[PDB]
Amino acid sequence: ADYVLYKDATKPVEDRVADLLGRMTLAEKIGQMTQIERLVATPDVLRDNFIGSLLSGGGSVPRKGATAKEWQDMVDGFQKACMSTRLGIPMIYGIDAVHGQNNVYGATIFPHNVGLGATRDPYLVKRIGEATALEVRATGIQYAFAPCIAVCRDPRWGRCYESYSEDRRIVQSMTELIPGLQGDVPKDFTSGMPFVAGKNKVAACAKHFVGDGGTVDGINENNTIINREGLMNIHMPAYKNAMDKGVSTVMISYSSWNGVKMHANQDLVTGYLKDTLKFKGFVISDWEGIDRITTPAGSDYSYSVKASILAGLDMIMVPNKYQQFISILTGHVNGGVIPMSRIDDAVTRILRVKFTMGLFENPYADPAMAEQLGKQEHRDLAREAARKSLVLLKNGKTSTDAPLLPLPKKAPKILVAGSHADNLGYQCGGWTIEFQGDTGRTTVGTTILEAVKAAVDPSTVVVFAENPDAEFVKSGGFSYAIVAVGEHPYTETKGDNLNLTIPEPGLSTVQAVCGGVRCATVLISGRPVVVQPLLAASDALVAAWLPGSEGQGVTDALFGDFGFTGRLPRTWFKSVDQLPMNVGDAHYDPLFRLGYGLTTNAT
Ligand SMILES: OC[C@H]1O[C@@H](S[C@@H]2[C@@H](O)[C@H](O)O[C@H](CO)[C@H]2O)[C@H](O)[C@@H](O)[C@@H]1O
Repeated sequence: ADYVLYKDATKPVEDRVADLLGRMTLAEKIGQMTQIERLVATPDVLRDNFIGSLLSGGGSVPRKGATAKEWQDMVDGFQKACMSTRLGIPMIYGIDAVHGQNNVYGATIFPHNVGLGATRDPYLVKRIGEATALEVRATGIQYAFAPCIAVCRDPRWGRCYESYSEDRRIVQSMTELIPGLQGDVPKDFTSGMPFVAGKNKVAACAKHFVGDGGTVDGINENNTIINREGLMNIHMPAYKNAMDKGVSTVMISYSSWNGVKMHANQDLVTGYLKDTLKFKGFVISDWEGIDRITTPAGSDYSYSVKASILAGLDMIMVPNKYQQFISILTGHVNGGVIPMSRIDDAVTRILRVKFTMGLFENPYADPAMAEQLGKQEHRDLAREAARKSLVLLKNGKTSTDAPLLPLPKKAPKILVAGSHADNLGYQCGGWTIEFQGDTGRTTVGTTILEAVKAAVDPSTVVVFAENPDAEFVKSGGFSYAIVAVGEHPYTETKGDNLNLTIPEPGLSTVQAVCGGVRCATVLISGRPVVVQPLLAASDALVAAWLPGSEGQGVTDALFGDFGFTGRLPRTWFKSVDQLPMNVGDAHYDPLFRLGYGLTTNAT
């Protein structure tokens, strides 16, 4: 009697989309296009404004320490409001699950993308995508703002750790995260269509379109000083591979191409991504991306709305001032400035993702999935990934020396030292707990010190000293030392030291330690950093990047349970005065070339 085609799960997605679109008011349409922060959401807001999507920005959590069920209850409360509208269109909830479900207490934290590039293992990255989707679904969230497929062309960029590599081929290969997060696409799949397999997978997001990784100094306020190819060659290809793997959404960059803000760039968003690549999912803004079309940002929000929607963006991450957005856009459509065809295209795309992913069939969280969060099998995977990410840069001071690594697990006494030896926040880096990352024990995990204590023979005495002086080392009777130092957590605009030198004490600790006993230096960083003084001091040196919560991945290689296999995914500069300097540069003069890495064999 009361049949409604869009609510019929047996019907084809396109039919469901069209049936629903055809019923919607303009307010219902513009609501779909609006994404708001949970911090501004209430049930009445969500219902009254027919809101399409919610997000947690970095650090936007229901409480410090919240359990998976607490996250599920939050998301469900929001969903129940949305399902109570006239049409009952479920909202999609997005979050930066960029190295695991990293805003959430107790989530597995995977290595950041630069370390994953070092692994040269696209199947590992697929499996990480699979584990990440389960952990995101543990918390009731259906949508992850990953992968970042930036090709970072200058390591001074404060997001360079979110790029798999300066080499776009490695970036292309690591687009295998997408079918991990979303499921593998059907055999006969059409490139550009969105895909999510169902309730145990999440929608993905290739970001930030396009050229976010491009120069100038290093990348980071910009711009892309490059030209067409440049584009087509360096910054664009991985978006094609994302289309081939059915990425559901694409997020637009704050940056500009050829002097046109990407958030206003009709030629690339509509002409290229939609009309040439045949992208059929939805295009989302970045956070206040549209505001930033103007200078200063936010100084003509009317124009920001007009320019971004006519450029072809589908959903706007407002994320706070929803009233202004909805009002202005309504005014533009009522005025004829933005045609209903454009609104209908936006809403078609949003609904196509939602129907395709099963959201109308499973709008609510699965309580049985809660135990996926921090699940030990996922931690085992993260440990594998961290170990594979490590690049051995030095293993002996001279060609006559015994290799230091692998270290013996049995020794009378050993020293673990350095600012980064017992600091889980530093080992995870940015985008962890959140947004900027943080220091100390911010989540469940294993520091380098705890990993050493868990590895060594019971007879081995392990002594920790954060910053020991030279005498302490010389008098301790140590067999060897593991010293861990490096970068503090950061991002694009915060904590990003463009001299690329590690904070002190870091070098001074390595010098004090290595001056007294054979040492293995573990460098924790988002990128290559000035290294020669650390190399000169150290017997062995390992670039561990930002390995995440599973510090036993580091000890697994240090003590020879597995061999070192990681290879540099970036060029290691001799000097910052060289930069930018990437593989293929005219004057390519690296300290270590892209692909460099020493190996060991398992003991
Ligand atoms: O968290 C959602 C999106 O956020 C922006 S970064 C943004 C920053 O530009 C703004 O000034 O402040 C916000 C505070 O969290 C940041 O999210 C990021 O650029 C995206 O990668 C991300 O997915």
